[PDB]
Amino acid sequence: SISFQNIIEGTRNFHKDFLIGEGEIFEVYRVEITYAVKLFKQQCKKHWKRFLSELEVLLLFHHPNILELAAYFTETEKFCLIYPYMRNGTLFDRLQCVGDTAPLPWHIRIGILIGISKAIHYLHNVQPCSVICGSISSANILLDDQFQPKLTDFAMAHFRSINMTSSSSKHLWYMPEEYIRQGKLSIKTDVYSFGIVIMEVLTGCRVVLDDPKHIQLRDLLRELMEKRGLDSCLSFLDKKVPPCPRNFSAKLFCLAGRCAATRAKLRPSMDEVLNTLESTQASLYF
Amino acid sequence: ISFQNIIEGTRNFHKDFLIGEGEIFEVYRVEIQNLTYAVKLFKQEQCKKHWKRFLSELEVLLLFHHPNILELAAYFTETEKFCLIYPYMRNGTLFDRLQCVGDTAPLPWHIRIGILIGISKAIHYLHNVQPCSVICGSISSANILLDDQFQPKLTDFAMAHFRSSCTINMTHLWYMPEEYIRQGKLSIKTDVYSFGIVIMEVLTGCRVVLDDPKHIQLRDLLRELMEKRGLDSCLSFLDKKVPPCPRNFSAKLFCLAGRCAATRAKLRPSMDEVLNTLESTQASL
Ligand SMILES: [Hg+2]
Ligand SMILES: [Hg+2]
Ligand SMILES: [Hg+2]
Repeated sequence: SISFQNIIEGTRNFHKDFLIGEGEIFEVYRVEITYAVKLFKQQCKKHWKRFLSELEVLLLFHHPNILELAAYFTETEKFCLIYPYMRNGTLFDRLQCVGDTAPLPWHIRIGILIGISKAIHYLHNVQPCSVICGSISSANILLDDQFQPKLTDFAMAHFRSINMTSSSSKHLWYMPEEYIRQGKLSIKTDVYSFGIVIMEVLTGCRVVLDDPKHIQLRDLLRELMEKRGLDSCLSFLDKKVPPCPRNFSAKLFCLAGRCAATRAKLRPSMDEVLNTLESTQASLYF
Repeated sequence: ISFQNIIEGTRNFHKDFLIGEGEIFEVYRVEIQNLTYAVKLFKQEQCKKHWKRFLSELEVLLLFHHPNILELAAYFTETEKFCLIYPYMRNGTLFDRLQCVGDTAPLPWHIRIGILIGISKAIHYLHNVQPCSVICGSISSANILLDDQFQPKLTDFAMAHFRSSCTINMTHLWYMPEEYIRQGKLSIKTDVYSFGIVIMEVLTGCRVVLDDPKHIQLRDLLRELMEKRGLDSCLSFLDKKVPPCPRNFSAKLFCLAGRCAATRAKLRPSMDEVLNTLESTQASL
């Protein structure tokens, strides 16, 4: 519980110095009472629909693996959303090791890979009408001081039971083919985007590889186990951390490939993604 | 508040506590902590359509406040049951008051125009909110509640839309203009058309559809009176349940209700112009 005047001077009148980042339709600030506030960036036709979907899901749906909405402010012709600040920051920031931080151990990886997996199952089976997260990525997964994950960016979340202009630019590299070439946003578009972030925690590489040709990490691993070999995928395992059992590594490449499939019918559901993902956690420690 | 209070004060949502059943919700009466409230429950029972309307209620009630809009005091998401609770307005809905359902004292004119002004103030507020203009799309004499001091409160924003000149896939429409019915077009001027119906419904005290065998509508009847025999005949349909109002008063409201319910949307006046007319005609009373 806070007031607007606490934020007005707290964010130093939205000072450019007190900014954590500017995303698609927001520009996140840092506030202390510490919090992170998302200020509505003002074509309201589509930007406003997103701000709604964000506040819709957070108020109506709660889960320990979802960044909990603290409060909302609609005052002084300004809309904004306040959030509890995450100490570990973005997943993408920690497994890429920005700021020369410590790499993520394998047990935390499979830990926050299950945590996010548990939430996306919760959302796919909400009672009124199932909701599709849509914009899931290693950039929208935050980690607290205990390194436990939190979802973000429910702006392109849709309820289910179809327009490419409505897309999120940064989330392009996670979208399936039926979403791009056919516009069909399915229930299985989250398991697709989740199979890619499994690849990102197995191989500490970026979403799109920095090679001169600028090829996708999905397509690279898509061709290794398709032609060369399943163990050839293991050549790209993140070397910044000590090794892990070959059965733990194999089961995750086996799963990520089935999740990040072009054809939608052959793509699994989050429950069995979570079943195979918790059993893999035992293969690590044994 | 607490959802445990609601489930008790409604007796597991028993039939004896519902005040009315809307198309997509269920309204119940709940009294907790020496105060009474009106809970409105999602008609759980397709999925996608009814759910979107649910969000329309919650969005505009949390983002936009005005003295002439029924506040949302709490909302609950637990036990898969999604309900909205409202401060119970003890003077019922405008419709029930114009019809004197419980043999209530019929509304005097000064209250009748106070209500018209209050609702026009709220609709003006919504049409000019900063992020995107919101249009109500569900104005009715049954969606206008009256507090203890007979001050109008606007409800039922389930059909509301955010506009930057719009469209609605069409898949009991007595207040909607001919472009919404025939062409699906819905706009800011759609509210003023429905607001004109209310002015007609306030002046006459009649129902929107007259309870006769042929079921002729109100505006269609008043149209005939004003086109054929002019404004002098419209004044014969003033509400006889209350003493006569000044002719200058009643004459300006009929002309106003005529423009507000103009058949073609291009001509209908902006809600700002209406509030100006409603204020200057209260002085004439
Ligand atoms: Hg692979
Ligand atoms: Hg008339
Ligand atoms: Hg007149």
